[PDB]
Amino acid sequence: MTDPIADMLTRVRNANMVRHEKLELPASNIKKEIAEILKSEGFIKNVEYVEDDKQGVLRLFLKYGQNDERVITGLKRISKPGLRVYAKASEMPKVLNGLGIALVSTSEGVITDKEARKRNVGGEIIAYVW
Amino acid sequence: PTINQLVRKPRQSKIKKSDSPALNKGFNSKKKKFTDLNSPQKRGVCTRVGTMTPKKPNSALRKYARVRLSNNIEINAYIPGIGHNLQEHSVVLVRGGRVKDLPGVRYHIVRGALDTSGVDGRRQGRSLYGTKKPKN
Amino acid sequence: EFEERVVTINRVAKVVKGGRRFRFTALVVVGDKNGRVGFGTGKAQEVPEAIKKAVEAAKKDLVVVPRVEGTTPHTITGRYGSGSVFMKPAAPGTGVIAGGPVRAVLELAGITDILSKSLGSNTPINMVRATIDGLQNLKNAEDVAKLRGKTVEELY
Amino acid sequence: NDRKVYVGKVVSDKMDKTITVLVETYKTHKLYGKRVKYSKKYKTHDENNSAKLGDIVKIQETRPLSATKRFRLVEIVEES
RNA sequence: CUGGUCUGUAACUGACGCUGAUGUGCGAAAGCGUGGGGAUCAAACAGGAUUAGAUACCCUGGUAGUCCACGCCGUAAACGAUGAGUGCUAAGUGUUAGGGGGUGCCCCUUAGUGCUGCAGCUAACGCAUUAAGCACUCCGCCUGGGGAGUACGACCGCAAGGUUGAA
RNA sequence: CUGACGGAGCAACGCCGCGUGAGUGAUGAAGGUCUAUCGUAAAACUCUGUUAUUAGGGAGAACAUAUGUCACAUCUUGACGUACCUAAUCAGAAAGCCACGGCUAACUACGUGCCAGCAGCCGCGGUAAUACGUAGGUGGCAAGCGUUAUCCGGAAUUAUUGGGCGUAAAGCGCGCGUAGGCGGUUUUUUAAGUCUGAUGUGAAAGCCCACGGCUCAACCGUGGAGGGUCAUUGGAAACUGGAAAACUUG
RNA sequence: ACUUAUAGAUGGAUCCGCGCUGCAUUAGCUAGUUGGUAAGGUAACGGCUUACCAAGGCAACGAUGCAUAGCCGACCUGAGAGG
Repeated sequence: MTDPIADMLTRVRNANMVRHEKLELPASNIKKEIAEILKSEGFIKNVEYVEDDKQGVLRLFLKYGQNDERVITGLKRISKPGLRVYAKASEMPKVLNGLGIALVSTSEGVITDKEARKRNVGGEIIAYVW
Repeated sequence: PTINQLVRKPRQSKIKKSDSPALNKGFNSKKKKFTDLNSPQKRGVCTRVGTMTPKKPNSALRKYARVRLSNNIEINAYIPGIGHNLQEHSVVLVRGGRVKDLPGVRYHIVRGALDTSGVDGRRQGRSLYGTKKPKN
Repeated sequence: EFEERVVTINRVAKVVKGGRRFRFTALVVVGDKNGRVGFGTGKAQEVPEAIKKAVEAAKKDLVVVPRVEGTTPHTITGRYGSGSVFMKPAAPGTGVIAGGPVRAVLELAGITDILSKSLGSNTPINMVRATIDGLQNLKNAEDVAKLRGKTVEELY
Repeated sequence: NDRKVYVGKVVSDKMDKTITVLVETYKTHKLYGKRVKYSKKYKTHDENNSAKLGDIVKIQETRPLSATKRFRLVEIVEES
């Protein structure tokens, strides 16, 4: 339980393998950031925040689209305690030529892969969710 | 594939050994120990002629050469071609490595090469077992 | 018309209660120069019209390259077993790089402009699959945003 | 061009100020990239004071005025 | 005589830390330690017998051992050829002393096993609400074959012996 | 004084500056693998100076108390000091190519009856070597033929980018288990660091570039790319970081 | 055209730093290991010989031994890390 989000990350794609949703998951202050900034793009049925203390409970409720097909086709974290890879906000890579998105913490608040390119802010840029 | 113990403990490469280890070498007498050289060019001075019979894959007949290199060791050769140099005691230009189908021999002869010229029954080769001044 | 280039010409026999029976294993590439190619299981003992024997039954299985303008919009190194290929966008005059009969599913698609290499395998029974999966993971310029849930111009 | 605030901790000591301070830093190797932390030992000195059993301090790079020892600084954290 | 294991929630404390090369190490008959050492079978085989071909798997009997409370071990298909943190997309199911709701009547994992096997990956295969698949892990090995553990060898050590190491 | 630096037999060692044949030619013969092939082979006519008979050959460049009063200078700088050598210019040949099928790119065969023997991984002669002995050449070539062996992208057979676990060539005797790689939730006291940066902007011949002198190639140059936290330490506490606790059901 | 109070400078450098490779068939650690304390002196602090005393300084992290022993504009070269 040392990474409070770790498996939970790909549990999106390892829960919606056949587009399925029966998986309730635990919280963070970034499990108040992991599932809250891609609803910016209509990606979740509901994660509004975690409503408990002690980093509790949360319905994952992963929105699925109109072609029936994996909203999250595949997904990896490349940022875990035990894998610390820190880069700048300039050559943040091209996430499938920009087809994917990133949602991550920065060195000046909280941003996305829509901010690093136009704000020069960020630290351990995390993943490629698609 | 985990990187902690990777600077604690490293890995290897493959495992291969190069070609003709008792070749590319010139044996000392003053300081008695060999030279790791990989020289382009070299000589061959003769001790016998040599021939063994049992040949399966070809199943015709042809001999080879037993030429000793420097200062007391077994060094063995072969004459790949249709030319028989019924000779010995020569001073030549070495060819390094083995041609197909003879184990353990890695030492050969260039065409001409200061000892003889070659099997003079060739005129079309113009570039095989002795062939100089050939009309092209 | 399909440029009906012979893919691969292979021999097996079946050992029997007598003299074993040879055959010739083959197919044909069926190339619109738009991105798809299918195959016909012309299981027989004839070499030249196995090309035709695949032009017969090919159209059961052809799948689309969701073409971008002489290119592909996103980058791929997939494989459905072993044979893999790497694909990217590129400037529309680039020079063409390819391996086997995937000179008939890269040079016969709505791209032609890549840096495409076959990562690892490059055989008459892996180049196809390699490129087949490469093309099965694609998408047009207006549809990620819906299984996503926005408009696409909401990524940059 | 001034002189740094090198710091550290202490391990042991011998007769009449064979003093020392520990040295360490954040950095990595060029090959296989892990955040493994690392150290090397130094040579400061006092009358007898900066010494074992708790001397979290600072050190210097100056004229040693010393045998093969090198430092004159002690800028502390605390004691035990 | 003897612990834990814990099956139900957890009374106390308010992180009560994970692979674990320091150490210790310890682990199959035999090989090993007491003299007992025969209930006397089994090695050798005494011995017959053989199709053209037997000291033999065959055959009564036959000296370690076969009946062991004390020194230390370790090679085996430790063929278990499965290394251990985080959950997991149908759960039923065989059910386990013992049980969350309970009362020879229906049960769910806070649980446990073996699974037919959805679902999805791996590589042809198998795992599967009780996962080699996807995500954070360490001692690490592996990266075409021999020969090669033969020059030689360094250190443990009552013993099998190990445990090293270019060509 | 050079023996510091210079004047060079030049090794076809580097590769180039280009020169050794032309306007060519009706298919053109006396035909060399095959038995139409390289035959638009040939001849005998013409075209270039550029190799060769000579010639004058002066390419660079500024040297110097007394000359009159460190800016500095004349009555003071041709061994190679002959180059650019147009130069009329005859015809002053550019050795010879490999395997000789198909891949490494190649064309067919008499010799050859397993006697010699072909063969860059693949691979060939026992009575049609579309391999060999040899013979007129098409794929590359003309200062070039087969070989000599070194790391490069290729070798993705290092895995910093680009490493298997049951199975190639691979998983713990495990109760045990120091160092430490990793090492709960939330706020965190940190104000270091990353966000990145004001600054220092200290030169480069040339840099991520290009170009100008040069019969173009051997031999030189503007440097806008700041010289790579270098001469100042930072503001974002979202945290590996001087580190106060609380949560508890794990 | 002499000798001096004085200079800009020359190789350097008194020296600081990262420049500064491999051999685990080499950990119970060298007596100076820890560093203070000398008459001394090199354009140069000072275990640098000596000056005075206590080592566990080490400590299973490479103490130390230890084998080629120049580096750095060059060259073939990668897409790039550079190698």
